[PDB]
Amino acid sequence: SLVVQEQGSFQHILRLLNTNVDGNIKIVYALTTIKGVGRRYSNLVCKKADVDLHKRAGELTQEELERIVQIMQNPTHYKIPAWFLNRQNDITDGKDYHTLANNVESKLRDDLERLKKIRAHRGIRHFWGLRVRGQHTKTTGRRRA
Amino acid sequence: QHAVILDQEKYDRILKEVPTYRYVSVSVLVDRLKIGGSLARIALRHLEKEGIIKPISKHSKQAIYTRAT
Amino acid sequence: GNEGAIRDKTAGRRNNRSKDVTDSATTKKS
Amino acid sequence: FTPVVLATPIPEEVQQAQTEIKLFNKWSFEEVEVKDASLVDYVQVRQPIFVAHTAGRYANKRFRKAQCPIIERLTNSLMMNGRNNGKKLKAVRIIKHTLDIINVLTDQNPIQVVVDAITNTGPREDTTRVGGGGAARRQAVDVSPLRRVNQAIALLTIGAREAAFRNIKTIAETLAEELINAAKGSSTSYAIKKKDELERVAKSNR
Amino acid sequence: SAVPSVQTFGKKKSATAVAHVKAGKGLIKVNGSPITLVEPEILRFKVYEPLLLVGLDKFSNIDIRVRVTGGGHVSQVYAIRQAIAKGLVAYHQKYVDEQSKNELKKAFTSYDRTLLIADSRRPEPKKFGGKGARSRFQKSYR
Amino acid sequence: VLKISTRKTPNGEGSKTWETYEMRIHKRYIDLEAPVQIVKRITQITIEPGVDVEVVVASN
Amino acid sequence: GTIVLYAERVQDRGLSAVAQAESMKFKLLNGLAIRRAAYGVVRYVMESGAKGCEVVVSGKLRAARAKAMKFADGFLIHSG
Amino acid sequence: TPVTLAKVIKVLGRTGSRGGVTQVRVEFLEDTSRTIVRNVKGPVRENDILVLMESEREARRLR
Amino acid sequence: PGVSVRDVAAQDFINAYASFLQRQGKLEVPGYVDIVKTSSGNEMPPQDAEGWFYKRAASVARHIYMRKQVGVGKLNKLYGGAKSRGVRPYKHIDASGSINRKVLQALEKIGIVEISPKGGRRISENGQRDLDRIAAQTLEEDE
Amino acid sequence: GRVRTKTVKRASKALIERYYPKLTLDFQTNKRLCDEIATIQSKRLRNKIAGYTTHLMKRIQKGPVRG
RNA sequence: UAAUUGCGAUAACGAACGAGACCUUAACCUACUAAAUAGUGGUGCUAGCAUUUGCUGGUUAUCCACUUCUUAGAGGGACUAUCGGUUUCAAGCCGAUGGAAGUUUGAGGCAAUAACAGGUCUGUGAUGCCCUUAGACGUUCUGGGCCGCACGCGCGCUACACUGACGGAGCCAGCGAGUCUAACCUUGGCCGAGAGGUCUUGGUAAUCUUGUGAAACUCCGUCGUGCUGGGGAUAGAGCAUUGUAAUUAUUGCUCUUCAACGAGGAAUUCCUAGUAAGCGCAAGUCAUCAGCUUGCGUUGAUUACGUCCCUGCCCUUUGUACACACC
Ligand SMILES: [Mg+2]
Ligand SMILES: [Mg+2]
Ligand SMILES: [Mg+2]
Ligand SMILES: [Mg+2]
Ligand SMILES: [Mg+2]
Ligand SMILES: [Mg+2]
Ligand SMILES: [Mg+2]
Ligand SMILES: [Mg+2]
Ligand SMILES: [Mg+2]
Ligand SMILES: [Mg+2]
Ligand SMILES: [Mg+2]
Ligand SMILES: [Mg+2]
Ligand SMILES: [Mg+2]
Ligand SMILES: [Mg+2]
Ligand SMILES: [Mg+2]
Ligand SMILES: [Mg+2]
Ligand SMILES: [Mg+2]
Ligand SMILES: [Mg+2]
Ligand SMILES: [Mg+2]
Ligand SMILES: [Mg+2]
Ligand SMILES: [Mg+2]
Ligand SMILES: [Mg+2]
Ligand SMILES: [Mg+2]
Ligand SMILES: [Mg+2]
Ligand SMILES: [Mg+2]
Repeated sequence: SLVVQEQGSFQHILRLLNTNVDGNIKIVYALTTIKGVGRRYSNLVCKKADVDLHKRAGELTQEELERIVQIMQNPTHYKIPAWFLNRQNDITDGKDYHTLANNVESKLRDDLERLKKIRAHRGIRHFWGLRVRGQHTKTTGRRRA
Repeated sequence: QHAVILDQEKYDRILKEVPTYRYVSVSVLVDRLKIGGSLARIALRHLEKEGIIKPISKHSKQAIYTRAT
Repeated sequence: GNEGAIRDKTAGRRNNRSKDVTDSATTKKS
Repeated sequence: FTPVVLATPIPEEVQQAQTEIKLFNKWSFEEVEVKDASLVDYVQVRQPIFVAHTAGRYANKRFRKAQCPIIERLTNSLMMNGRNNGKKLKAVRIIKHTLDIINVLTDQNPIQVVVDAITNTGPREDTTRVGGGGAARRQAVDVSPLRRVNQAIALLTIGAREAAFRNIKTIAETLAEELINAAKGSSTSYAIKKKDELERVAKSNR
Repeated sequence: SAVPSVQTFGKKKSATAVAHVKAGKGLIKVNGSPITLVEPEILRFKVYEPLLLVGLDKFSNIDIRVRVTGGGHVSQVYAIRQAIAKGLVAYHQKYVDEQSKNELKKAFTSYDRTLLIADSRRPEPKKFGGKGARSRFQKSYR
Repeated sequence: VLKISTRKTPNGEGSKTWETYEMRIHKRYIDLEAPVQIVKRITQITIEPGVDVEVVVASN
Repeated sequence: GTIVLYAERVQDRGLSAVAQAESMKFKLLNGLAIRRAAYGVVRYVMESGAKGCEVVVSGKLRAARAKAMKFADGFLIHSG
Repeated sequence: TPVTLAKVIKVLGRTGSRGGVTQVRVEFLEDTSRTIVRNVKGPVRENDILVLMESEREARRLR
Repeated sequence: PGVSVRDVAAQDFINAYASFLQRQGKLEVPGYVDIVKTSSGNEMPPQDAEGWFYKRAASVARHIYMRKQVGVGKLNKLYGGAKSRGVRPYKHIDASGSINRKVLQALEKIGIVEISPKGGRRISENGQRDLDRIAAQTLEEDE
Repeated sequence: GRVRTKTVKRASKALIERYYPKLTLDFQTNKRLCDEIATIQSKRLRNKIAGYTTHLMKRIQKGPVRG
């Protein structure tokens, strides 16, 4: 029975990773406003961070915001297995990563620039504007954008 | 919009208004107040602690509570 | 090869989308 | 009520309100009457039955359809639009809840509230499409006692549905509001709102 | 020893449903569980129904072994409510008496929702040219 | 019931007219107990064209 | 040794149209004609005790555009 | 407001050039000394009761 | 007067055992059990992070009870469900193995099951008593 | 629509014209008779026939029938 | 009448084909023959709960009995029966009673006479003629292409959510398929979040996969009118299975990106009962790949039981200069 009051412990919009996280939506889903974090990740980040899930974003301490922010830096340290991660075994680095925030279009643009610089097919596709995977263009993808 | 944290002020409403209507449901609370539906559902759990409202039909889809006694 | 490909202008998608569609693409009758 | 038992349970709430009398889910069919002639022997509320679902057959004789309870008919016309077809079970629940709701809103008798809204929602005289001569016209024919039950359930179970769409409410709830409105000519009802506009077109071109 | 145990069955769609009715202490069990627990939910009274038209006291002296094979969660329901009432009359056929037996046949057929006569509805074969038995593919002419 | 469904049309013209053929295979067994001669006998005194008979020793 | 070829005669070639089959073949591949070959064959089958017969030839009959003369006689059924 | 009850006496043929209108005749329930033909919309059988609006008119053929 | 789990409501029974299991401290719940979806089909992990593994085990106990010997695979299919395939038609896809298998092995370290002939695990005599004992306490929930 | 074909009627008019007082208004017995006094290739027809010549009867005993 | 199906009318009489009959399949059988590859009853051996004898399991066979459910052989069964109402009171149609079944009992196989310059020479070691025959239009080998994308039409898939989505739990089909000079259907144990893997295993099959423990569905919850967790296109990153070979992504898996779509204009398809619709499943294809067909069962209705308004067809009549027949 979470019929709970508080007086100032709640606060709408708390900024995380230079993003804008709504305080009225449940934690797990509140955090997903950020690029790079889906519902799978945010369900797991908040588990290791000793955070009560029944809460809304607006609640939770700024040390509980600190636990979650930090775990997202390195999930690989808080017992979060690599197959949960969105940049594993980098092409130019060889380690595991989970890119976040502004850094999503970052390494993504890079990758595309990688098979643009090397001038390969899947990149040439990207460049041209057309599709990258072997699907048909005869009949589909029309109306553009 | 609505309301999903007990405004305390809008907690006072909940036990001084629910014995008014004799059909209190999941959305009854939602629309005569401005709850988030999630806290309408835990309003029910609450309002049936030492129940202000009396139940007749409990279900995962639907909730049916009458007035007092 | 690809060098000519990626570096070719007048051959992208803009240059295609710019173009008007042939008026004999909704026509039959043989 | 002389409550025997045997080697297997069988609860007293079953024992009593049953062998004594076949109520609904648990409402009594008796003392509920069709509050308008002509519609009786079409609004089947007499021979009693517990749940609103039976492996019956009403597509062999032409009028054998009315000899089924308006209860189980009210239900059948709920499971509509593709997403809902062939889900009687979800409607029987949808319905069983609906009579409970209505019985709360207005005390009374919930199986009556149904009937009271199935009668006052059947369009007396309608509107046909006569040849008219090109830019055709209409004619104010009258309508069957079976069509005042058929099209009755029609308009209703399209009032509860069409409302509770992108709306915060449930079907059993809007099927309790829309069955209470028309259960005394509210005009807030969907059914009434069309019914008394069919009787307007009829009176127009006779 | 071998006991007086009538046996009948009931079907609806593909659902076959065996029944064993001897002289017993009263238990009425489907599959391996009391007839109270038959929880396809709403359809509960659909199986209690044979027990009320004819009075609960007739079942005080009989053991009911029912079991359902095939069909669906809803067909098994009717499949058993049939065999259950189809053995009660079938006990009176033998061990009891004709006159009393036909108050049981009369209690049910005054109310027959299949009960002791099988609803011969089967499915219909799909034919080529559409997805359904009657439903055809969408034709486009031009 | 060995079933085969195919198109009537060689090539693909006209309504898509589907036709299916059956083959029906009927199995059955009989258990006998009898000495030396009756065994090779029954195989020979009960033989018929089209009918495929077989006798099994016992055990495994 | 474990496979034996046997040879019988025939249940009179007015009852097997497989026999009349290679019959029309040889007749025409003896430079005959339609009606003489066809009425011929049929008269055999008719006087073979059969209830009826039908011999139908399609293709280029008088050459040019192809035709299809049907030469039958007696009693035939079709449907069941 | 004059609300007419009327038991069906005999069902004639089926008019409306479409076919969804049935000719029928009735027995005025309170004044049995009556017999009027009105045009119907729904599937009507004999016996069952109509509710006549402008208790006159009495129509014929329909298209 | 002789309670069998075949007398008890499936929702009730398996909601209770799953609670008595959880307050029996020692089930041996795998290290992960907070990252898995129970199947490849499902979209999210089980929403009751704490005691679903108990529930799951609590289902298998009743399920191997009203039976003979069930296997690892048979369970994967019992549990596996319908599955969105995006813009494609749904098909049934089976469930996790390392979940159900680990449940059975760690149901033997408590003694509710055991490897039987023919394959898979049977219910144990040590455990057949355990259910009928705790089912009864569900059966007497009448104050 | 149930219209008994000629092959039926042409035999009903045929059993009456032969074996009359050996027949009766009953269906079941007449059905048995056909097995003796006639020969019919299929069980269903047998009855189909039987069921017409028994129709005629019930109006033969009511006023003669034309042919 | 569904029918040139009949009653009848009759310068026609009496017949043959077609329709009907017939064959298949789905419905009834406490009547006949049987069953360890199908089931049940008792009985041993054996487990749990109460110990009230009992409720519940286990033993592929301990012993015996039986054929209700199961399988398929042999027949029984229905004839629109019984009464009533109508109509030349004839063929028939309607209604109520019984009955497993009473719309050709439901659904199919088959199916005349005549016709088409419909379609197929790319199914054929079916075939005429022309072509072509070693710089081969024969063949085989390597790579590419059939999928190439400003766009117009067709069939389809998933959706717009609350009668929903997600998470637990509940748990029920039928039609089917499966390895000899092999590698198919695959339980079980173990390993792995997964997709998979590895070690064994049954089955040439009512015997083993399989009770195909399918899905929609049901319940308990979480979410709450928010383009929201409805929706899952686009794309990056990683791991796996098929195959000699995966790039122009085969497929699968995991995370991340989260677009259009807020019920669809003029126009149009299909449909009358276990049907429509929703649902998933086997089989075809298949090394691999179904959003496709061919079938199956699950859940299961609103409306109609009529008409010629429309669009097609058929019959009769009438016009004709058409007969290569209103292209
Ligand atoms: Mg995100
Ligand atoms: Mg488009
Ligand atoms: Mg249903
Ligand atoms: Mg189907
Ligand atoms: Mg035929
Ligand atoms: Mg399942
Ligand atoms: Mg499930
Ligand atoms: Mg999907
Ligand atoms: Mg004729
Ligand atoms: Mg014929
Ligand atoms: Mg056996
Ligand atoms: Mg009847
Ligand atoms: Mg041509
Ligand atoms: Mg070609
Ligand atoms: Mg192609
Ligand atoms: Mg097509
Ligand atoms: Mg989703
Ligand atoms: Mg679900
Ligand atoms: Mg078997
Ligand atoms: Mg979203
Ligand atoms: Mg997603
Ligand atoms: Mg990335
Ligand atoms: Mg396949
Ligand atoms: Mg294809
Ligand atoms: Mg003329």
